[PDB]
Amino acid sequence: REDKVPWFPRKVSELDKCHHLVTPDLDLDHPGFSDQVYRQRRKLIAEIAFQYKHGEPIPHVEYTAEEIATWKEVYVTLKGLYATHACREHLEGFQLLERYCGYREDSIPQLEDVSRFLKERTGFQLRPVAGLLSARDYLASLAFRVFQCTQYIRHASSPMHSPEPDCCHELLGHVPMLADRTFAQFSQDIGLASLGASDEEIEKLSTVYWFTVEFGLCKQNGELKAYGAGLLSSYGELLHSLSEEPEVRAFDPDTAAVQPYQDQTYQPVYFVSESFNDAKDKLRNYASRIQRPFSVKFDPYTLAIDVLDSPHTIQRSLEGVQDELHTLAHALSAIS
Amino acid sequence: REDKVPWFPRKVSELDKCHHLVTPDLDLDHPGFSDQVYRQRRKLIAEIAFQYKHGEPIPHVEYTAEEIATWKEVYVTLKGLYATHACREHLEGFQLLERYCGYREDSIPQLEDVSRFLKERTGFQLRPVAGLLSARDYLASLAFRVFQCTQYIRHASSPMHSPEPDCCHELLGHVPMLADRTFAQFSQDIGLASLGASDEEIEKLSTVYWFTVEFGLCKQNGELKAYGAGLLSSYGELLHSLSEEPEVRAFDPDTAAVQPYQDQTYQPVYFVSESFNDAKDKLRNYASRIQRPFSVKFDPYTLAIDVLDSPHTIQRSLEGVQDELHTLAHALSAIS
Amino acid sequence: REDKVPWFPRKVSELDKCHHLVTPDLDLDHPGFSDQVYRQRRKLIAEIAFQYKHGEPIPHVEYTAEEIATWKEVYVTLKGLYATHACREHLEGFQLLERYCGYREDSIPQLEDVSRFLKERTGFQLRPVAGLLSARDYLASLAFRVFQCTQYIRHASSPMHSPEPDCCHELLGHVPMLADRTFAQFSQDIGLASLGASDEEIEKLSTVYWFTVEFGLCKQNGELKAYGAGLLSSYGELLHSLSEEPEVRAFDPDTAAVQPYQDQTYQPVYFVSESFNDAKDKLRNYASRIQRPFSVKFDPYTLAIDVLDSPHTIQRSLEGVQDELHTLAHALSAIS
Amino acid sequence: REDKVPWFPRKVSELDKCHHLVTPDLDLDHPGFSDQVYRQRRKLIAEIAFQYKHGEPIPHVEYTAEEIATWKEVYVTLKGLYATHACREHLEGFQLLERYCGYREDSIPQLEDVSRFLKERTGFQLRPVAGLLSARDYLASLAFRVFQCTQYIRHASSPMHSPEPDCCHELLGHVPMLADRTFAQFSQDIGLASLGASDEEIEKLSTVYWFTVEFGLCKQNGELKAYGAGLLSSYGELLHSLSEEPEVRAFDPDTAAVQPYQDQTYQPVYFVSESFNDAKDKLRNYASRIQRPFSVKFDPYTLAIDVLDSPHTIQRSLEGVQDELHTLAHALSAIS
Ligand SMILES: C[C@H](O)[C@H](O)C1=Nc2c(nc(N)[nH]c2=O)NC1
Ligand SMILES: C[C@H](O)[C@H](O)C1=Nc2c(nc(N)[nH]c2=O)NC1
Ligand SMILES: C[C@H](O)[C@H](O)C1=Nc2c(nc(N)[nH]c2=O)NC1
Ligand SMILES: C[C@H](O)[C@H](O)C1=Nc2c(nc(N)[nH]c2=O)NC1
Ligand SMILES: [Cl-]
Ligand SMILES: [Cl-]
Ligand SMILES: [Cl-]
Ligand SMILES: [Cl-]
Ligand SMILES: [Fe+3]
Ligand SMILES: [Fe+3]
Ligand SMILES: [Fe+3]
Ligand SMILES: [Fe+3]
Repeated sequence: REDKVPWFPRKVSELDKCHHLVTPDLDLDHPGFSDQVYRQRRKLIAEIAFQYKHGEPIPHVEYTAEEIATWKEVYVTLKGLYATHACREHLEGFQLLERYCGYREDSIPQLEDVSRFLKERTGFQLRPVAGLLSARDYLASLAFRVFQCTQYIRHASSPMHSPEPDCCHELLGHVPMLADRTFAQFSQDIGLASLGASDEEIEKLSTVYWFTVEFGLCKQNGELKAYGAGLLSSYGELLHSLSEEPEVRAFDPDTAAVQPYQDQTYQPVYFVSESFNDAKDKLRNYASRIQRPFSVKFDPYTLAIDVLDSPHTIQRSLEGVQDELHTLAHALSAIS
Repeated sequence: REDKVPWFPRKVSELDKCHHLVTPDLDLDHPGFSDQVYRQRRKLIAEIAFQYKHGEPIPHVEYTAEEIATWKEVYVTLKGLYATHACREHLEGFQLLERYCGYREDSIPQLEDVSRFLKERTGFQLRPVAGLLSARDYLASLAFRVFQCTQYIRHASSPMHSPEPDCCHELLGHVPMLADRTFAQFSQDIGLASLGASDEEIEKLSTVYWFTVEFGLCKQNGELKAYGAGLLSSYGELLHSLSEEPEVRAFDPDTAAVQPYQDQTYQPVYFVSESFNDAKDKLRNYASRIQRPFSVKFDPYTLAIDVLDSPHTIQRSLEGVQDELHTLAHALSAIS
Repeated sequence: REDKVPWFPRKVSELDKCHHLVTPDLDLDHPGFSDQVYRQRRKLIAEIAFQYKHGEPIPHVEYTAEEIATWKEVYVTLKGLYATHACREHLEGFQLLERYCGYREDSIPQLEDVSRFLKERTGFQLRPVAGLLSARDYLASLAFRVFQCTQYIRHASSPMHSPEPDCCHELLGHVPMLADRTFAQFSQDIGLASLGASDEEIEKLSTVYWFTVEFGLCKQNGELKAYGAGLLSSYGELLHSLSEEPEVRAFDPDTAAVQPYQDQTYQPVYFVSESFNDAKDKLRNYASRIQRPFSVKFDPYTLAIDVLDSPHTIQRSLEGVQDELHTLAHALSAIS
Repeated sequence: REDKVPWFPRKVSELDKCHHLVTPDLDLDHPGFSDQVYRQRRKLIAEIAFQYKHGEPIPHVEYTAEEIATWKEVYVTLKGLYATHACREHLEGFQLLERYCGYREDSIPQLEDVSRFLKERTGFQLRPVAGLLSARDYLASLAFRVFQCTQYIRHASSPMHSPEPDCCHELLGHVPMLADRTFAQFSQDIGLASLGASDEEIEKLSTVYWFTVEFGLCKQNGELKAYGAGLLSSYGELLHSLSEEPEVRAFDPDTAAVQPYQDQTYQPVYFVSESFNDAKDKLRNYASRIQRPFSVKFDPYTLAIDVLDSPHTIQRSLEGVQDELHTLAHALSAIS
């Protein structure tokens, strides 16, 4: 998109430039395309995204009673499928969100309280987004453990179906899995691999993401469970994903990277990973075979990207690893 | 101070409880002890500390022209000794503060702009503090790479001498070395080692800190240089520390831990470390011999402290280390 | 077989006690069961095994012209299938054996020259064995990178078929793959995992070995190839293993561990591993789920087994690993 | 000595070429220079060295009663100083040699039984040597954990003083410390660093060796103790090294590398290391600053030297390290 190696952010601060790329207003088919009070609600909300700068608390939004209404429905009815259809990671994270983030049916949660919660749990943070970002910019944000998150609710007339990602989909579909350590790392890895990759590689990556983060399945105690946000936020797709109707293939980064897909109707094919550690390993062997004359490694202390393109930059990181192994050597003597 | 193992913070968020412990108002000897306009200035300022909660931008302070005056003097005259008396780390960091943090003689820098700068450089952040904290609480903050920092200027009548640490001492004496990677880790290590240690161990640790962070010397290209904040912020002590008057001993954590010291007059003894990597190694072998039935390791993604007190918690950290070694294996193939 | 945790060797020297367990003389069906000159040849040969002590050069055997004859046939005719049916590891190793170990059609190679060759190539060594050892003792030897190897040739009347493993099967079927680094480690891992395991676990392990080391298949450039010794030493089984007749399943340690099998007729099922690094990882996750209150790690400097059953023994090994990471840190600066 | 980078052995097998470089027959001053029966004894013995090939058991030597006599004296009288003058490592190793290697006053031990013992204890082995090798060849042998060892006894007329290293000096002065893990690694490190170094670097290295392996002192429980072989095998030097007569300096690889020394009279200067781990670290930082465009790492499975001169060869070693960290991760779960 940019050069031989497209420009990519190296400082979390630079995500402020990877937002300049969106797409607004509704289509004919949309639930409130012909509601002017709602179109006003959206512009007001998007505006919080357009004004947001890395590092500021995320502006609260005062939700109207009907907005809270649309929320109460999406919530209650998905709540009912989770115990049977959701992966253990999602139940664990949804319970913590309830215990410390006021997740409940009569109140929409505020992004800043959720971001705070993710930060202390996995280091992930939210950034308010106006709606659908470029593939490269979205994945680039995942690289800093930053989730581009929508703040506006879907139109109240069709609470059970929402084309575009809304806060219901973000808060009930994505956020909970992001509270799990292994999943959080899997997500960042996808963004880490995307950094400065060709538009084609970005495309393959978006697709791996689609078939995992958005619509992935996993097996636990030999039962099949959803973990994809697009499934955890859709009453109908959730039932169908565990049914006998679609085909389910072993998750393999290369097969998934080229599996085509559409987005209006339910998925006819899904990929099951055996465990997140397993899909994480498979995904890294995959970005490994990615043509690149360097590699990147996240610096969690500075929220920066270190480019490893020489013996020296690799040695510098190695030192950090050697410090850590020292600390573990000491913990072994302390515990006897 | 607390129990068999005194309570210690495990979440950066908990530093909000390790502040409840201070000491205010001036003494007879102090430069503006008998200035009521100044005593008002201080109470107003301290108040920003007392109100501060982890995570909020640090309130700017509008400095009066005379305050900026006291600053212009401390600044200009120490500026003049740095090229000859300061360690390379301090010159490098002071230059970056000037290039990106508006360090200059006619304006006092604001804590929030400095904290932002440290965060992107080494992961350190500032927390406004009302003035002298307990040893345990101060070292406990260093554990999360949080520097408890004073916001008020010293009384304008004696700009060249300041008993208590003031913003001049913090911003010109400490901050610059904190922009260096190895020093930043050395500092956090001292706080990391202090966590849940006996009051006696805290005492030994405070002393190691005194003889290093506050008044340490190091050798570079076979010349002796200051890096201690108490030296980098004191015109007179700086000259004397490199003179033929005091005695300088090799830095050794055990000897320093029990070297007595006073604080009204210049130091008669200082310890020289060979390199910060060397003093860092010496200091970790030292907290290693510290009686403790566990060990701690910082989680930079969550700003938390992981207690390593069992094979399982050690294995969990090891996994993070194994992830990293994987990334480095990949960077080696990418660069051929 | 022994106690709560059966006795296992901890020093390579102790393999001298894990030989006391065999099985001699032929059956009706065997090619020279009714040849008394041959039965004499075997007893003489076995005797070299029965007398062998760890560390002595392996006694040469002067092969008779007919023995060399039986060899010339097995050789030449398998030689003809290797280019098309063998894995790259086997071609590479067979070429090195030819270039430095006098592998040729008119001379049977001597164990001591082969052991010497393996020692400098992968650290593996041969030990002369009288014929079929207990599962535990054979796998226990693999733990020290010691291959229990037969010295006697199969009866000259049926050169194309040999029930028991003979030197043709050992030297042409096993040895070559043992010259490959990854395979050598895979083999030792199986023995490492067997150490002090229950008889049932030994049974599962023998079976994993059967379906890999003895009859495994792998895929390379999307073609299927043999690497199992039982295949590389059998003209007929080799053709059939790559045919459309048997079924080939993905290699999975758990499935293979319980796949039944017979040994008189060709295999109806085989498992394909994707790469030896992949099967090696799969096999270690497998011995990981093995019930054991310790773990073992090989000490290559002393040819001993270190039992890791406490924080301290794990810390001791960690130190060796930390030494190595230091050496690699240095090689990074040296190469710039 | 050889080229831009002098040839160096990469396979233990190649030490057979690093022996072609010696120096025989006695001087006027020597205890039996004018004894023709003894000069015959030596030539016979040297001959075992000249004929020796890597890997063969070392030929036993049948010691004459007077030879055993000279031995009984050197032995008994040094035995008497060890409890008070020797480092703990030497006492521990001398006790093991007595318990398993028949070290006693009335019998000279045979090299092959000692080599066997060292091999199972630290991986070190002995190689019979005819007497004083070139610096590069001797250090090059230490790189493979091979100690070039003399087999002939010193002339019976002066049992208390021996110019050249004899088997008394080798077996009582060196061997015991080589049974200690840390010391064994320190010794190999010196040889590892010598590989392909300039003649000048070899010279500095020989000197570090002199002041450590041959005449080093260490401190234990705040007492000073000998560990240098030249001290552990000399009644007189041993007493003097711990006396108030010579000067003792902190061990520092750079200072020692250029400290001059003579060999006829006792040492006027010695260097004390704090612990072998400490001197080992100091020595590696030292070979680190050694001008070299690669680094070497020992392969214990093959007794070879891996040259790390590219990202790829470093990655290959890293993999071995990553395998090990995996094994330790597993031992942590097994022990809970
Ligand atoms: C939150 C909102 O969906 C966000 O703007 C975007 N999401 C996604 C995206 N692209 C992909 N592939 N997947 C997403 O979830 N583009 C941007
Ligand atoms: C910034 C201000 O000096 C801060 O409150 C404190 N500093 C220090 C302290 N204690 C020690 N030992 N050293 C300090 O620099 N107590 C608290
Ligand atoms: C070399 C000879 O085949 C050797 O005695 C043995 N081989 C094997 C064995 N057991 C198994 N499972 N696999 C072998 O290859 N028992 C002992
Ligand atoms: C064992 C005998 O002393 C051996 O031949 C050699 N020893 C030594 C040597 N060179 C040094 N520097 N140190 C030794 O101990 N040259 C060869
Ligand atoms: Cl998992
Ligand atoms: Cl440094
Ligand atoms: Cl492979
Ligand atoms: Cl030690
Ligand atoms: Fe989504
Ligand atoms: Fe200070
Ligand atoms: Fe076999
Ligand atoms: Fe010597």
